Amino acid sequence: QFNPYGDNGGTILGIAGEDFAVLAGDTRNITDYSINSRYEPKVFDCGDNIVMSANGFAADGDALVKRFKNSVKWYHFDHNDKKLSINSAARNIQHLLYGKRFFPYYVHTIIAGLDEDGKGAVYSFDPVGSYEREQCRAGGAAASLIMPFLDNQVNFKNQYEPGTNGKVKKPLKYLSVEEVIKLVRDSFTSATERHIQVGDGLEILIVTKDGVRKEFYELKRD
Amino acid sequence: TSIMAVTFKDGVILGADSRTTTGAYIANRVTDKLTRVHDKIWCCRSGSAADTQAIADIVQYHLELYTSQYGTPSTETAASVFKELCYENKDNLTAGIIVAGYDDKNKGEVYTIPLGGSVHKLPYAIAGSGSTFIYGYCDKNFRENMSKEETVDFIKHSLSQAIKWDGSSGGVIRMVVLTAAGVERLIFYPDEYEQL
Amino acid sequence: TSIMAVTFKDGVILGADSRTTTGAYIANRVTDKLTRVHDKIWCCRSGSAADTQAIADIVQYHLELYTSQYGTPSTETAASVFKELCYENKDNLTAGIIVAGYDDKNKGEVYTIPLGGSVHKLPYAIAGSGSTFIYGYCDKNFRENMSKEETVDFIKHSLSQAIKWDGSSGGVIRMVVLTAAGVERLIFYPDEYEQL
Amino acid sequence: TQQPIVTGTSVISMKYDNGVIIAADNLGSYGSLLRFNGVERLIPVGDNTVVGISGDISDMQHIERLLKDLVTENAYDNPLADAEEALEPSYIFEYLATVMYQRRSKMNPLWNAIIVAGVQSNGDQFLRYVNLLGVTYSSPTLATGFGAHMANPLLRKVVDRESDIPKTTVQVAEEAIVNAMRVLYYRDARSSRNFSLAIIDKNTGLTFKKNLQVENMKWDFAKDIKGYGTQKI
Amino acid sequence: TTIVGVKFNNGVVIAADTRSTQGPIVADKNCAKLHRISPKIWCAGAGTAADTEAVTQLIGSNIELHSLYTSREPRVVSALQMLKQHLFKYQGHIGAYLIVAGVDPTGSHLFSIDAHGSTDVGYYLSLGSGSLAAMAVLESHWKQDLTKEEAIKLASDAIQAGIWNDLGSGSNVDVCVMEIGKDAEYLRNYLTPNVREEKQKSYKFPRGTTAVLKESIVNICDIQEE
Amino acid sequence: GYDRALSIFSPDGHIFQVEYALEAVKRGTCAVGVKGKNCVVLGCERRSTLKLQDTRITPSKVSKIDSHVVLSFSGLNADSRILIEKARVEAQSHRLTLEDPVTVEYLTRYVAGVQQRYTQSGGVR
Amino acid sequence: SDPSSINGGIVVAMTGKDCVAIACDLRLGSQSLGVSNKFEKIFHYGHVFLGITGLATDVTTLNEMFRYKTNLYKLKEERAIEPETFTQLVSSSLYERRFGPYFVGPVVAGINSKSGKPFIAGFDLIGCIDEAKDFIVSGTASDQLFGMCESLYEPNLEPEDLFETISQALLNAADRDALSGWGAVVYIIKKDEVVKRYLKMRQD
Amino acid sequence: MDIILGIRVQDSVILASSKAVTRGISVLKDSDDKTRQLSPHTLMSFAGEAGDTVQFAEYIQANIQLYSIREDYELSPQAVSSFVRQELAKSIRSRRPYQVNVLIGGYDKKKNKPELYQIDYLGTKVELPYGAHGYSGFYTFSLLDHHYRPDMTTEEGLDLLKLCVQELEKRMPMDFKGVIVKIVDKDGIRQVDDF
Amino acid sequence: MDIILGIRVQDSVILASSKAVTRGISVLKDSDDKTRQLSPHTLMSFAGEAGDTVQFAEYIQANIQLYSIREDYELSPQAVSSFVRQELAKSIRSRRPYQVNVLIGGYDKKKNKPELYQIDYLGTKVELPYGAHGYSGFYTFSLLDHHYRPDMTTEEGLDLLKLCVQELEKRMPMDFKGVIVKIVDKDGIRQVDDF
Amino acid sequence: TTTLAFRFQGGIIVAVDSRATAGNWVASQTVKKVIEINPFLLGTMAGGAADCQFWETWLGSQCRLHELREKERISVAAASKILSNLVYQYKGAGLSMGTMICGYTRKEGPTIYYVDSDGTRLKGDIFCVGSGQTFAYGVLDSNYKWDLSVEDALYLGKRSILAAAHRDAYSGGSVNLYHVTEDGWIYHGNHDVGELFWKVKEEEGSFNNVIG
Ligand SMILES: [Mg+2]
Ligand SMILES: [Mg+2]
Ligand SMILES: [Mg+2]
Repeated sequence: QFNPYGDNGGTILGIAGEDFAVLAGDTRNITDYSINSRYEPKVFDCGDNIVMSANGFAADGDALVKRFKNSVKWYHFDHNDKKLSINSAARNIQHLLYGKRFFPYYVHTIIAGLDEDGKGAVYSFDPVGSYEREQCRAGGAAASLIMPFLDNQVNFKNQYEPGTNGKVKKPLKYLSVEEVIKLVRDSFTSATERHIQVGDGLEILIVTKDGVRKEFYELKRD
Repeated sequence: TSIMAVTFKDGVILGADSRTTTGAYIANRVTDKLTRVHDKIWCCRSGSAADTQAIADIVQYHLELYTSQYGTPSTETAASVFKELCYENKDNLTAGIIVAGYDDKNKGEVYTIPLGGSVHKLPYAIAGSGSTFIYGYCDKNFRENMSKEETVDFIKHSLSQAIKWDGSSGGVIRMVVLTAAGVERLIFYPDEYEQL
Repeated sequence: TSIMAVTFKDGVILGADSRTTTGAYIANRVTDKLTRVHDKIWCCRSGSAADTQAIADIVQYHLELYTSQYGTPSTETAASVFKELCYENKDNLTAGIIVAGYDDKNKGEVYTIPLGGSVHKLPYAIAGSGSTFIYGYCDKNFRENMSKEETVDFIKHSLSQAIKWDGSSGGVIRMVVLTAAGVERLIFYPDEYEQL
Repeated sequence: TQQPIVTGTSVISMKYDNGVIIAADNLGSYGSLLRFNGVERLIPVGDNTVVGISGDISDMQHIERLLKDLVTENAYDNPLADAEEALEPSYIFEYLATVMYQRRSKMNPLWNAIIVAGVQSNGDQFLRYVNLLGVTYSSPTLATGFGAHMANPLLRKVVDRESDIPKTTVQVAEEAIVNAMRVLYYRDARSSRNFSLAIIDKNTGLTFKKNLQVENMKWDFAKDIKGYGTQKI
Repeated sequence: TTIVGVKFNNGVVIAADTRSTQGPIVADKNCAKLHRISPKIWCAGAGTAADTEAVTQLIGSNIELHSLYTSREPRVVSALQMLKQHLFKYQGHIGAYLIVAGVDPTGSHLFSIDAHGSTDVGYYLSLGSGSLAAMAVLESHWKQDLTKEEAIKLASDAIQAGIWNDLGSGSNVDVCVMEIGKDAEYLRNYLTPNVREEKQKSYKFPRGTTAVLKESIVNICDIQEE
Repeated sequence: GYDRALSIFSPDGHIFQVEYALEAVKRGTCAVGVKGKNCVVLGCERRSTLKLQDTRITPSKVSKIDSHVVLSFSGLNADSRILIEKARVEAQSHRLTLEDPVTVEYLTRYVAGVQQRYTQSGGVR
Repeated sequence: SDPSSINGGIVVAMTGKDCVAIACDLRLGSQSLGVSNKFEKIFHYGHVFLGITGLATDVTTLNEMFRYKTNLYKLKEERAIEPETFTQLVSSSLYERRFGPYFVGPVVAGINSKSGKPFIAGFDLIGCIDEAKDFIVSGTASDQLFGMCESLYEPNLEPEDLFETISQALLNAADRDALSGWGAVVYIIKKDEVVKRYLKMRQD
Repeated sequence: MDIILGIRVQDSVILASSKAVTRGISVLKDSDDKTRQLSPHTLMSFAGEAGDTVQFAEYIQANIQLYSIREDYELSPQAVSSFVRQELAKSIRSRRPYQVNVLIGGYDKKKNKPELYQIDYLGTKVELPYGAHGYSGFYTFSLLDHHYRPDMTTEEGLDLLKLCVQELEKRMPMDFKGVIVKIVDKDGIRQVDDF
Repeated sequence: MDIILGIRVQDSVILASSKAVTRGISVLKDSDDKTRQLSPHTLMSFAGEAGDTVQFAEYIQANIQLYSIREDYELSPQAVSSFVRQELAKSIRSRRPYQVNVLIGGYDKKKNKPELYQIDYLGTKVELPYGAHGYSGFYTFSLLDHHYRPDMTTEEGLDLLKLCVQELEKRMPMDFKGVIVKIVDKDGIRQVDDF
Repeated sequence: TTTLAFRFQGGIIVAVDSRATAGNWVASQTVKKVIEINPFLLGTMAGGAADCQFWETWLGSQCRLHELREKERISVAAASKILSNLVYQYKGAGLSMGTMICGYTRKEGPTIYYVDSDGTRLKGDIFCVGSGQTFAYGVLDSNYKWDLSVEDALYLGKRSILAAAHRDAYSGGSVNLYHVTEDGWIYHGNHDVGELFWKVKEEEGSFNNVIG
């Protein structure tokens, strides 16, 4: 019997800062125990200061990104070159996903950018289109390895102030872009050590008011 | 089924056994598996008898309508029409067909169309359940540009062995010779080919 | 597997390919499928490698203990011991074995033991997945009382064709000659037998 | 939904300093039966692209007809059909990738794995993969089926990352490809000795080599191997 | 898992990677897959890790008793026979896939063993999920009459191919060399090409960060005198 | 297993092993039973050759088989424990299957049956 | 249906400078239903500590089995069993049930009384030994624990620093697992003193 | 069978068990007592597969009664619960396991404390202030989590139990025909005949 | 849903239907009215698969109300029952059939006679003195076979109905939370608010 | 998941947890399970997250079109029926929903409709849906009165979700409260269950089984 779905591995991570947002992902593509590519880009600049990644089954992932990029193009045509805001993009992606409710895109989608007040924004989607604005979201193979670490080091969960013994929480102080990138790199380095589908390389797309910047880092190739 | 087609110096010859089975019961012991789709384009049928009879009837219709408009079709064209039906309806068909024909420009040609609906042009072809047992024999004994008498012997000996080992194959050996001279039918009985 | 054993004027010769597969992967390309259960009683193995290696080891043990008590066993006796193991454990085994041996009283003998565990004494035998493609060739080319050189050629040509058509078969052609003179091992490489 | 009947095995490929190389054997298998021995599975499109196909042969012949039709169609009302508006490797791949994903989305796939190898207008090397699921990816080396498991490890020793491509000559690359084809013949039960090889170079164009054979094989060591454990004779 | 065995001039060498998995998760990054059956008979195991270890220790134990009973140094063919018969009896349910190598008074030997009980002989062998990557290297660089240095090089290169190309294999290369008339030399972590880079940040917490409900001393000592 | 016939007939029709078992009973401390109109009393002798005995923990001569039946004995002390254990198990088994405690006669018939069995079984005294 | 995730729970162990730490959650459940918040999963036989995750009936059975065996060991050997030796006993005992196994994930932690060397080890349900230098994880949130330990851990931590590291590893892993939590315990083990600390955590 | 509840208060353990027995289509009985006295100060209620429940309970009862006669001593609730757990842990890897879940309520005369043990058919034992088997806990635990105090009287325990049964009668689809309630304290075991 | 009963007496038809709605584990409602008035002198009760019951009943109601307005005339109970049967007989060979069983109680003003029709989801229609769907008839028909008379008053019909409900409450395993009872006679449809 | 809604003197209280799981893995602790259909109507999320999100914001669009066409606020009866009729069309295809449509109009007063993906549409006073529904029902049934104050009703809804969050493994994270009046709904904050549990334990004296 023909199986229309597959699993290409991969792990992605989106974090929203005070006036910035990062969307990171490993560059390794796999089937079963084989490596297809050590560098296959998975996070994409979609225009209008929006970055996107659709992780899981790569064929569906490429199809969805392609259709969203197309949606941005036609939004400009139909609405006098108006900038597609991150919240409007998110609602639009819900409809692209739910349109195939009974034959779904087998992917976990994350988009990142800035909201209309210039503050960092990340949105997260399930395969059939349910979505949420979030501060912090890992997706894909090693999501379960990364999220608990982020709860602890970004949101300071289970951390209290010394001397008070559980009475006063550690205050939630804002993180810089340099600080966030450190946590992203350590997240993927740790995931690479313990998950066989994570490795080769890490590509990070950073979004500010100035635009979209890229950073690349080597990961272990075993 | 044991079917084959072999090109030779003067053209091409098709060969077949005459056994049709329903399980272990021989539903017809004198079947004609060599089928005419055009004057000098014939085919050998293997697989489901319903399917291959339905396909051959449609091809004969297509080539009759081709002839009325564009004149005599090539063997390649006949093979293409067979392929189109076999490829596009692969989910619903169980058919293995060998197409053989004689042109004056191209002379003798053989095309085999297996289950999937692919086409393969070959100097000779074998098919059917009985063909498995004569891959060795045919590969060792086939030569290009044989005479009519040599090719008749090659097919007679080959199908003799296929019949001997395959329970699904048997009866008489039928043959059809395609040359410039015309169309000749041959038949060989058990008492002849069993003693070879 | 492509395996065979052929009796001739001076005794018997066993032949085999050297390919062992796990699906489409060739797990061993230089396998020795010709196995010694007694000085001049050997066998060809086909089917599950675990099963046929386990059976051959038990038979070798049985014939070693037979020899210590009753002297050299006959080829018929060796075939019987193989049969007993294959028949009584038919539910749990996947083994197709050809037994070949040389006595001075009986000379060259060949016994084939298919899946069910039946025994069949024959002038020659073929087995393995590749044997299907050479039933025609072997039946047409086998003669009784051939010479050593003729029998080597018959096996070389036969297994060449089996290898050519069966993807599960390949590598080198190994042979073991059993006569009054002793035991001789032969090997033939691809560059030799592919051009036949 | 179907099942593949007549099938072709591995296609292997890699990039080098001035272009790309691709290779595939000439066999059409019918299960374990090695049925058809003269099947060409590398199909050139113009003088800048070679498409290598594995899997179902009936579907391969269909794709071959689509590519032939694509060349015809591109020439229609196109004065620059043999110049600026000729078919690029990237155009040919994207078209095939579209077809493959559409067919899997109707639950009626073309049962193939495809590698498109070529050189673009600006001299850039093109090498990308697509299969029956519509999955696509690129890499300095690409291989299908068994090739993915056995050829890639050998080819990756020559070009391990992007920066190794300018350091790799056409002689070193072809040598690596030919050795990989030998290894596949040793170890893949659905392979043949006969194969085709194509080189697409930005300077010397398309070189298509037919009727190549696996040579320099090691078999002599087989004579010393006896039994499966304890046997000495 | 990637494991190989290579014959050379005066002996045999075996090698293995050091990654053990539970699905897609790496359980141990520096696993020991080279097992000792006897001082100069070593084997490497792929498949169910408990089985390869258990079957090696059982046969190793019985080999030691046999060696004491017969006053002879153990033979590789004895380990092979005992391993295959044990595995055949259990009809493949004991999931052990082994490459058995060693030196004894008869000479140097190299065998492989499948879980169902079948054995084979060779000059070079590979097993595990990375066996195809390893065998590609072996089929490309193996020749007759290899030296000790050449065989170690070829064996580790074959494991590296598994490490870099097979997701089931990774981390380090372990090697064991068994030469005729010498002690077997076990080279644990012969290659270490996968050390983790320094992290960007220290995650040492301030003391008192964790909220505590109760503290108590645990009595690990036995009942006291007086 | 040890199958030797230890209890056998002699020419005069006596089974000596059974008769010698009675001699062991003759040696044991005296036990007495008396039933009144609405009670039964069991009296037992304790030999005073053993002082410095701890009477709290020393096995008592009368044993409860169930809450309504008691058993006393004369003879080998170790042997009596085996009969007492078997009787206690049978008492609970009877309650489990019949849903009624044993009658005194039934419990007696069981213990007596065990004793008889050990007079014509091989390998036992 | 899957026996290893009916009851839920986790165990983690770590090494430090002249010390070891072992910790576990306190939940026992029947799938979605939380049944007990006092189900401790760490036991000790002399100075050797054993954590066990998985099917709770087997957790209890194996504790009773190893108490049985280590008591007989002590009577015959006239000394307490060591971590290295006990590790082999756990492995042997699990493998004897090869084709009808206990559905558990044991973890051993302790300091050798003669060499002073810190020791930890982990097992699969059928006896395979994982003897890591750094840390061992087990249970329904083992993925989460691997993620925490791999980033938070550094070698040669002092006892009171190791406490903070292992506590934060457990807590944050448990909060990303539905079947773990409902309280937690941490053992800090030195050569001749062991401190036990109950942690305050969310009760959902 | 269906609903069995338990609550341990200051000085006693209270067990409540449904009265219905249903053979598929019909309710064959509405006065069934799903409990057995193991010893004067230990009571066990049970629920699970038909036949196996009573067979297991009576088997345990026989064994504890045998121990009591042999030693002239009542085992502690903890000791009885351990014996029962081992029997079920043995049973789960048998040819045909006992499909039986139990609650054991006992008053320990040595420690002068009530004790409640919950054991399922796998041999999973926990000591609890209050417990249940099946779906009973899904309806009642939120009420017990709110109102329970360790210093409750027996009368307050019965009142909290009434609130639990009322919630069961409201939201459960099955008619379990009320409950039989029994109290275990220092004076032994008694049945509340009006509930 | 669960229990629906009907009885035709001298001068009226009485329909009784359970109040419970159960979503698997919990009873979500205990006051549900499983009936629709099709016309002033025709009432239909229903039971079957969730959603489909109300969807079918309201669809029928809309159609009969449409007919009433178009013709300014009330269809006879026989005519309404035939229309309903055809809809269900059509439905059973559809892509997704209505899984709904109904009772139709009506008073024919032309013949001055009460009429009760029983129709299952297949479109199987019968006119009866008394009827039911599901397992309801298994418990109640032996009582109705004994006590029923064609000349019964409405009060005697209600009393016989009470005896039926009491037997259901005794022997049925499910708690159906009582019944809503409605009477259909020459004056129309009314609900008995104390039952 | 645990979601509830109940009618009382002061309108409707809606209370939900915040946890989403994929098997044993906790995907999110910050899920918004109350869908703000419009300023006057609320819907709860249980079953399929997407099915509930998608079709209830769609419902908001249909309600907006209704009031544009009819120049009048849509009734809760009409709004709930648009949704139930829609999902009934899809019956068999595999939609998963269990939701409470909540509103307060002039003609109806406070109204709650339970709407289900099998087509069920039930009007009622108290509804509770999800894996922890049984736990929340217990607290609700024993403390519910029509004459509850807005303050006490808000607490009752908060306390009932806490009960479910404690016992049900697949419920937790935080509690979201809403109060629906005739002039629209009013949000009453996000309450972390971790902090809320200890606060309620101390102040109320409940959860004596838990050590704090
Ligand atoms: Mg690797
Ligand atoms: Mg025949
Ligand atoms: Mg919870």
